[PDB]
Amino acid sequence: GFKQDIATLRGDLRTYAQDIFLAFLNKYPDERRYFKNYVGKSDQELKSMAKFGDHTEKVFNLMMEVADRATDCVPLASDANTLVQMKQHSSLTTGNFEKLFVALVEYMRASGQSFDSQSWDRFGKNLVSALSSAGMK
Amino acid sequence: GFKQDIATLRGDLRTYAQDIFLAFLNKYPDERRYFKNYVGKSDQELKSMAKFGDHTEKVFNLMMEVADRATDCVPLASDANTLVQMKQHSSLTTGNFEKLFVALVEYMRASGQSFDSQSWDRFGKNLVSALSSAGMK
Ligand code: HEM
Ligand code: HEM
Repeated sequence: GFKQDIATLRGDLRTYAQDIFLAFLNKYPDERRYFKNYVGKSDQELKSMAKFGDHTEKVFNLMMEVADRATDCVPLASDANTLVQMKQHSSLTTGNFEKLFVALVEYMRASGQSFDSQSWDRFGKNLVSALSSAGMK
Repeated sequence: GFKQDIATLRGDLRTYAQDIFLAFLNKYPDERRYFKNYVGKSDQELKSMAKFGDHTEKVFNLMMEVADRATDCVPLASDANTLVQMKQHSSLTTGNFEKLFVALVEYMRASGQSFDSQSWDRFGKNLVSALSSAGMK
């Protein structure tokens, strides 16, 4: 279930984080504009750039902490507030987060593995609700 | 405290994992015999290897999960059993684990960050006890 999926992802967090983040950019290529240093770089080039593996791992670490603090896939409002208030997220809207979760769920469904994809979709939906409540447009 | 420290480490895991693992190898250089291609290299050479940082991160990803699943610094027996049964750990004894935790605690005490080093000492001793209860020599 969802708690085991947090353990699966955490066990190899850097690999999964890079794979899901690239699935997100490759499904929604216009999102790459937010990461000016990733423009024009192949997947293997990105994995040679310190900030790429460090960015993706730190993003997914925080995602897993939010996921683990949730109850029945409902995240804490304080965690949504952290995400809205980050200076790096100041220009984003909830649709940017929707796209990330659509890509994450698609990745899990296409994976060899028994992720609880439905729970990740519901977690993403509940997180988007919380982001909106916390002020994200 | 210990639970916070798990979050601190996870928030910069590749850096901390490498630094702690290097502290272990430098304190106990003959432990390199269990690994491949580490001898004859300085810290910066190790960090630039293809597999070194990734290995440390997989180790620390799992270590942090074992810490997080613990209650009062007591690991789950099932986590000890997994560590004993891993083929990669087939030749180890509990003394190898004790040395890793001695180096980890020394690193935390010497760091500028406010770790609960005594709880990590206790966790390591409890992990050694659980590894022995699970059959490691
Ligand atoms: C639940 C979802 C998300 C989480 C947990 C998250 C978390 C983070 C974290 C922890 C950082 C800082 C990493 C560091 O210390 O280097 C960061 C930076 C950033 N985030 Fe997010 N993020 C999320 C979603 C998004 C989305 C959907 C976008 C845009 C489409 C985005 C755009 C950015 C940008 C542009 C940065 C700064 C990149 C840089 O400094 O190079 N984030 N995010
Ligand atoms: C709680 C402490 C430890 C944890 C959490 C841990 C975890 C791991 C993990 C996750 C792997 C890799 C599994 C894989 O992806 O293939 C691994 C491999 C390995 N571990 Fe440990 N380990 C610990 C302690 C130790 C100690 C103390 C030693 C020896 C001094 C050691 C020796 C090895 C070796 C030799 C490998 C195989 C490396 C390779 O072939 O690339 N481990 N460990």
